[PDB]
Amino acid sequence: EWQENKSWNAHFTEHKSQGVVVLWNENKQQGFTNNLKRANQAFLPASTFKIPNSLIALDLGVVKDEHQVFKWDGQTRDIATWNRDHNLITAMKYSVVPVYQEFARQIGEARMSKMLHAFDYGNEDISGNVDSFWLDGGIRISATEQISFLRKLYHNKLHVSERSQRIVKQAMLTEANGDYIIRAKTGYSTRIEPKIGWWVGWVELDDNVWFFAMNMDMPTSDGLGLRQAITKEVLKQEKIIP
Ligand SMILES: CS(=O)(=O)Nc1ccc(-c2cccc(C(=O)O)c2)cc1
Repeated sequence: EWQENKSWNAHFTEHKSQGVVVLWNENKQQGFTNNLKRANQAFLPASTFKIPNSLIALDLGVVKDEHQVFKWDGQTRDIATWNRDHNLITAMKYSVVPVYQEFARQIGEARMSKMLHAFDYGNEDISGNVDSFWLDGGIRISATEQISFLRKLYHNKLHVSERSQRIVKQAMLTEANGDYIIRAKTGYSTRIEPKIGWWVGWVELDDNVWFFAMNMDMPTSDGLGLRQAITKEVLKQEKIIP
């Protein structure tokens, strides 16, 4: 069921980094990773939490649809793309934390906790501040656990409406061409050691789906582009994308 392929480590070491890629072949129900241990180590989800957060916000009516505009609060932040109005699509695209912090406040601790348990999401522990627990609270999730959650979302099996799941998968759209579609979400965890980057999602092919979840050491923001680059090198090596 699970196979370890340490040859992928070359893709990390060549960039003087360390991390894990986890792949799941949906048709064959087989998983692949370069590091079985790290594949099952639990990290802060950081902005990958915008997937479950979006689902919950939509299903509870906190977010009406993917067109609703969340006005900039007028507080100048250091990420320029955050200092503007957003909808669900652009808020996902630019990882607009303050928009999702307000979602969490409106969801509230009780419903957030109840929903993460229904999702079987990570350690399901929202201890910490309701508007930041996915950044510096007690919640943790592994790369293999990200896959399990994403597979439920792909199949509309999470305990929210089909509509909520379709909208979030639309908002997860990252890349599409004649060969594949990638739906995914990046993450960047800095408040609790070790600092890491995430990229989780899936690759849709004509006749199969490959789920993926990777995290990697991220001592500075200079390496953030390696999250996608390393994942794609693994995908290319396994002949999943040209
Ligand atoms: C480059 S910089 O401007 O020096 N600092 C900086 C840049 C980007 C981010 C960020 C925030 C949320 C999510 C993500 C993500 O990639 O998923 C990235 C944080 C700090």
